[PDB]
Amino acid sequence: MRALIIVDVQNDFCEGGSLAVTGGAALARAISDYLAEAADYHHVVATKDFHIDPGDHFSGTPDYSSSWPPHCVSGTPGADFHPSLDTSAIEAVFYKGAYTGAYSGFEGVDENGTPLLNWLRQRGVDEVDVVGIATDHCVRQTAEDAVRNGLATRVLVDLTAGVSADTTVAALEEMRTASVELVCS
Ligand SMILES: [Fe+2]
Repeated sequence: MRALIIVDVQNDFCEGGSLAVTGGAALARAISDYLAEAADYHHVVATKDFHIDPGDHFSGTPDYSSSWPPHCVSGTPGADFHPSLDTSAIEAVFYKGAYTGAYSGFEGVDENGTPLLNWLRQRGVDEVDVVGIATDHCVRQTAEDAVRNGLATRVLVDLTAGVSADTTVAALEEMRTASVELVCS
């Protein structure tokens, strides 16, 4: 009935990465050891940005709004899980963005055909907690898609890392107005 969804906790989104979010490395290890304390999840899954050829999504002259420097490229280290981050508990991985810019974990597919919402409902999951990077981008988008698709949804705000303070505030407010619950873990 309840699952935890770990969003985009990848090398390119941590310190050193092409799209470094300050606090990313620290956040990977805070999520491990949670997982070790509580817990209380019927299931645990992760999502990954994973680009083979997404076209205009990448640019040499990026605007950090619709075009980005190359990141999470298939066959490079940027695309892998940050090495903090116990992977033991993770039952399935959902990849999105192979040929396209992706905005939400709900665009991800696992290694057989399977889209995220399908995998969850087949297991009778009806409520989700969301954690990961970035609060103001893919976390926000994944949380509001969870609610659009009929799931009861929390974000564990202490277990997210956002890009900027001003945009993180705007994002937390839009999440409440969409009816996501914002709590500490
Ligand atoms: Fe991307």
